Amino acid sequence: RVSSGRDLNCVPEIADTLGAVAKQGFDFLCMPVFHPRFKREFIQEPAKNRPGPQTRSDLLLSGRDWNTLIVGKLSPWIRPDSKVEKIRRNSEAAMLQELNFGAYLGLPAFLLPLNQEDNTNLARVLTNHIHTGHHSSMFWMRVPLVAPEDLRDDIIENAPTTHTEEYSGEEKTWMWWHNFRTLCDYSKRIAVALEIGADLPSNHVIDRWLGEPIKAAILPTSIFLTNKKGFPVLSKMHQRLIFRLLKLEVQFIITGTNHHSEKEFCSYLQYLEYLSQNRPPPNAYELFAKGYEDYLQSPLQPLMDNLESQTYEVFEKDPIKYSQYQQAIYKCLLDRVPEEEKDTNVQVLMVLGAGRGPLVNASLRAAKQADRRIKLYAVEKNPNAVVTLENWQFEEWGSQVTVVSSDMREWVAPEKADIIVSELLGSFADNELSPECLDGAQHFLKDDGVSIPGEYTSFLAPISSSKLYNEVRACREKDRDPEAQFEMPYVVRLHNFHQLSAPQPCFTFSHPNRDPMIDNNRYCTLEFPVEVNTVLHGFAGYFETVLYQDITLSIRPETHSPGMFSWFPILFPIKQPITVREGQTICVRFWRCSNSKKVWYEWAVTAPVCSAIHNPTGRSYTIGL
Amino acid sequence: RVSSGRDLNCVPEIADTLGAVAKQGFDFLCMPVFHPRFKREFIQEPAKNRPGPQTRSDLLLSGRDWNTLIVGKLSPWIRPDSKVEKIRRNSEAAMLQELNFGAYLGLPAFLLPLNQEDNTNLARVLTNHIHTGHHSSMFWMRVPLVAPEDLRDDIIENAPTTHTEEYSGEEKTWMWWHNFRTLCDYSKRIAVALEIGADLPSNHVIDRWLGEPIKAAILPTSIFLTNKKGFPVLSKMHQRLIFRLLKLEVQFIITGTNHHSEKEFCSYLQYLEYLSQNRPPPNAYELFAKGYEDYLQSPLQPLMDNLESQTYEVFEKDPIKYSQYQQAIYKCLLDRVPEEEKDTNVQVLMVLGAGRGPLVNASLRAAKQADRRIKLYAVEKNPNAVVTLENWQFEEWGSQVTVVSSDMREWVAPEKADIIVSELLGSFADNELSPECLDGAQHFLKDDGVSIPGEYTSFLAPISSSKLYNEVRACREKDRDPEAQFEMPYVVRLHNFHQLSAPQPCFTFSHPNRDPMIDNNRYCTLEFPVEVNTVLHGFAGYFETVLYQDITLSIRPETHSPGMFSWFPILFPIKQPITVREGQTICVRFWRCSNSKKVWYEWAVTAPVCSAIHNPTGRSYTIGL
Ligand SMILES: O=C(NCc1ccc(F)cc1)[C@@H]1c2ccccc2C(=O)N1Cc1cc2ncccc2[nH]1
Ligand SMILES: O=C(NCc1ccc(F)cc1)[C@@H]1c2ccccc2C(=O)N1Cc1cc2ncccc2[nH]1
Ligand SMILES: CSC[C@H]1O[C@@H](n2cnc3c(N)ncnc32)[C@H](O)[C@@H]1O
Ligand SMILES: CSC[C@H]1O[C@@H](n2cnc3c(N)ncnc32)[C@H](O)[C@@H]1O
Repeated sequence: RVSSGRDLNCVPEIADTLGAVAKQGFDFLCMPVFHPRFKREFIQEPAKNRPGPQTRSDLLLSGRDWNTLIVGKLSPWIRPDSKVEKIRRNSEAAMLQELNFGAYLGLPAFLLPLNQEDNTNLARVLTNHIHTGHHSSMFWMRVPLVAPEDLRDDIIENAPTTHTEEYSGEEKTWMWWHNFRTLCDYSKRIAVALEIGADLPSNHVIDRWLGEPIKAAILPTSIFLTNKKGFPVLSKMHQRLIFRLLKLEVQFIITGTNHHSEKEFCSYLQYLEYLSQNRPPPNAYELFAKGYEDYLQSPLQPLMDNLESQTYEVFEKDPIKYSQYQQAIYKCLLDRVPEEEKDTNVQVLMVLGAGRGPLVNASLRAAKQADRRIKLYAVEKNPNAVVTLENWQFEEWGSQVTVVSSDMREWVAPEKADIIVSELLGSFADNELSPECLDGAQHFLKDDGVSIPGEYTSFLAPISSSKLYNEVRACREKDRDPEAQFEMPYVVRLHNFHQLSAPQPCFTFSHPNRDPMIDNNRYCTLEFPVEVNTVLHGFAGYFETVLYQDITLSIRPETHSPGMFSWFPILFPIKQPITVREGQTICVRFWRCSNSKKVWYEWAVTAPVCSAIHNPTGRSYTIGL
Repeated sequence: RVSSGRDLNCVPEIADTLGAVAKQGFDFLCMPVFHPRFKREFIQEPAKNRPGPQTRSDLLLSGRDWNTLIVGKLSPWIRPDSKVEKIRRNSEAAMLQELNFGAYLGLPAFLLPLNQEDNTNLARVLTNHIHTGHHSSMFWMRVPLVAPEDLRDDIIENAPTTHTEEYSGEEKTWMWWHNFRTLCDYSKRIAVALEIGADLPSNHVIDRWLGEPIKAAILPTSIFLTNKKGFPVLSKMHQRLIFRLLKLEVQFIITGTNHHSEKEFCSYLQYLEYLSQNRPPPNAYELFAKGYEDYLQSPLQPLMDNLESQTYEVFEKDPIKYSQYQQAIYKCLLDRVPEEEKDTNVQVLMVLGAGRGPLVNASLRAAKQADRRIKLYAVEKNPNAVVTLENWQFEEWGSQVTVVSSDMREWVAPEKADIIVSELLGSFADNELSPECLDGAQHFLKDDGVSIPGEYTSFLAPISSSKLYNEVRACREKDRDPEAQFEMPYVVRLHNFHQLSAPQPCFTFSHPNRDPMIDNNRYCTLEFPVEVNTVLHGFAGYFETVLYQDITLSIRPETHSPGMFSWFPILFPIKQPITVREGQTICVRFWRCSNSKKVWYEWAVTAPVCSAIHNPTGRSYTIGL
């Protein structure tokens, strides 16, 4: 169930070593390419002219074995950031040699340590290697939760351990990582191998690593406790961490000797498997969403575009949503028609944007459970969907449903409606121009008429995700602005990220709109209190909607409708990441803009530092009217 | 074994129709989306306001069934290129409607006819649809081998059939296709469904379709003969055509009613299967190459780049090549050392570019079968490969082989060689700078010394491939010249192409070179007699090499070494396709250019029309010294 590897720094026979590792259930082996102690000279004679082979032969394994089962390791003597110029130059040449041999073998990954603050020259050499030749090999930066200096024993008489709470100082290993990857310009080839220590740090120090590209989690054998049976186990503190890591789907590496000598080495792995099986199983959301983690998708535009059959199909596959619509209409019918007027009053319902007719069906179910009379119109502009409606209407519905093939903003209604029902909401509520459409359909609502939904609100929350930032970056395309990808929202199941502050309401719309000169343009300033250090990369967007009274739908995490999986979150990126210190406020500004042809969003960060205004005049992103 | 479909123009029940088609062994079904006779008005009242559903519901099949099993068809009444303005405008609206419904359903393909010369407005509407929304749906242009007017029966009294040999006129259906796809600007979404007739045309008319994107081959039931048993079969003429088509891996569509009424409809398909099984099986080349058909790859540069382990691995997997090297060295040893000097004379061999040591081994085998003494040097610049050599040398070879880790152009030899052996040849012979390397290694050859290979020649041949042209086109990348992809060669297993003329020698090199001021720059003019009409898209490159005397290696099709699969052909594209009439000569000019840092090729067509000079100053492509 869980993908696991073995870290060794001693391999006397490469073929024999693998066999043992494989027999114990491990999937891969982290090991050296050159002997860790085999220090090499490249400048000074005579040692530079050392004869013989420099390492093992590539022939000792199959190409496939190298490609899938071996993870390389930089030699421990290689120190590119040494103060001694000789050691620097030698380590440079050695690092390139080892990396080049890694590429030669076609290794899937290669481990490099981050065990100090200054890794500038290390970064400079790695970046040079990445921009030389072609390879898909990953680089896993071995970085500890807690620096070695900060988890040493307090056994030096004239050098006591820091017994002071240093909030920023305890987060120092993240800053080592942050600086390294910034120097390397967020290479997608560079990821984290997070080394877990005996004493876990404070919670903030761990939360630091949320939204970071963690590919591996190194577990020393030393951190394992022993149970009554006499086999390796972990603390409740470490258990919760592994449970969190299992959600990120990282690969667990075991390092160090067998301290549980009486038992096998598989026992360590068996415990991780034990934890893997013993977790809360995926709900309807997590089961279905499984696969779309941090996958960027363009926001749907049902007005501008005609949605395909299989786009409507997946919408209809959300029974929670339509049961809510059914219940909303059911309640509205009872409120509008009393018991004494049950069979005198026929309510005129109008589904505005009927699609393949999930609402029409719900409107029929609602009227039947309420026991009230209704007259349905099914307005739909998409002519491909109208084919479905009319086939259904002829076969099933009948003359009670009048299928209209038109734009709701154009349609000349032969009758005014008591209720209008619509499903024109996206991930950011008004991102499908629901305001504009329902404003133009407002005229054929009765003066006392109802709209379902009656209200909707969009929410924003600042996020830190070096993964998602790096994902957006990669959406650069030919023949357009080099930074257009940062000035447009994305529908994405947010997974590897950190929500820096609680969501706050951005834009609200009420239907029917009774404010003279109905203006759908908006400008909203939000101040987000941040209680951690972090790197803002964008803003997660959510929404809530009031269908009728107490019947609502929501994708806001704290009020999320349970089971519903129709709407994924939206993401508004920023061009450049922004540093945020603990105590500082992130201040974002959001505009909703429009002309006669388009609607779009602009946005800007104003605190703690200013960003550029994103998407001015909808240059990078517009929503078609 | 063979992928087959069924063409119907009558589907009374879509669910029932599929079942029957599936039961007969067909993989998919070509069928209408709207009723073929259901003509629709879009302008004039009252018929434009026709009520009811316009076609069947998308719900009648599953999303997956639409996506994999159904191929759409344009309605027969739709004529976008009609002379009547009303019919034009109506057919425009109808064509878009049908295409849009195709996309809605998510059909993998959609058939449109090319049954006349002028399909300009048809092309204009299709191109508009392709550049609207997003879809991966293919468009199969139904185009006959022989136009309907040219295979009609000679039964009109006052209108006799053309009994004149019209070379250009018999190729008219290709010109219909050519014009259509040119208007549509070689869209990768547009392909050919080639309709086979009762009477096949002349051979030239068929050869016309070589190098065209044929995705389907439509076979009417009418073209099938009947055997003694009373079951459908084809002529020997059609058999050879199907055998040719099976190499292209097209999908065979059966159209028309069952003329073999007494038998099942599966019999037609069973015959295609019968042919599929009864073909010449793939040789060592075609077996291994299977997968790389028309796949563009960058030419390897072993000098500039250090080749990976698995790149050397695949080279070593060609036993025919090294057996030839073994035999070449074997012969040279016998010529250089007489029988009386068997154990007095030790020949100094030097493998220049030893890799992981396939030649060294061959040199050992050669000396053993010859029974002569040798002293080996193994010069190799790639330090990753030198690791393999030294491990081998310590374990197996010993002190007889002296592994040198150096550039051959730099290495100061402690002894002059009797033989130098090299493997520095690419697909175009000198494309790996074998001349430059062996020139710089020439000094440590004895005055009477031998080089293996002693000579090599490159060959060129003009080709027509709308597939390969369209493939190169797609290699456009960000942040470089928009047409850089056309000014660089590609290693490609040429499959869907047409060789327009016989290969001719381009560049030749001899080693050792004894011409004063050894200049490796070249300029070659080639005139290729073309005996067909066609569209030149580039130049296939091959090579031959003389290892010693009569021992050779070759990838030139007519003298190809049997079994050898180390070198694929090279392709030099041109920016713009060039029309060539039958009888005209294609005149190409090739330069080999260099400075102190780089070597590159430039090329230009001068007849029948001029092209631009490709790759001036190696702007788009250089080979690193
Ligand atoms: O967020 C989304 N769905 C989440 C999802 C869940 C499971 C799965 F397998 C794939 C995707 C869709 C969507 C999908 C793909 C690409 C874009 C989008 C998008 O803007 N959505 C929001 C959305 C749903 C919807 N329903 C009706 C009317 C308007 C609507 N607007
Ligand atoms: O043409 C080529 N090989 C054909 C091939 C066959 C089977 C297969 F599965 C994949 C590829 C290689 C090649 C492969 C890939 C990408 C580029 C090339 C290329 O320039 N080649 C020519 C070549 C072979 C070679 N051997 C030794 C010294 C110099 C050499 N130069
Ligand atoms: C169920 S997703 C929203 C649906 O409403 C439809 N729709 C959106 N805008 C309009 C409009 N202005 N008039 C009619 N239908 C619309 C879309 O085509 C889609 O079927
Ligand atoms: C077998 S592919 C050609 C081999 O020759 C090697 N080679 C190419 N040019 C030189 C050179 N100038 N000196 C030494 N080896 C070379 C390459 O590194 C490769 O291993």
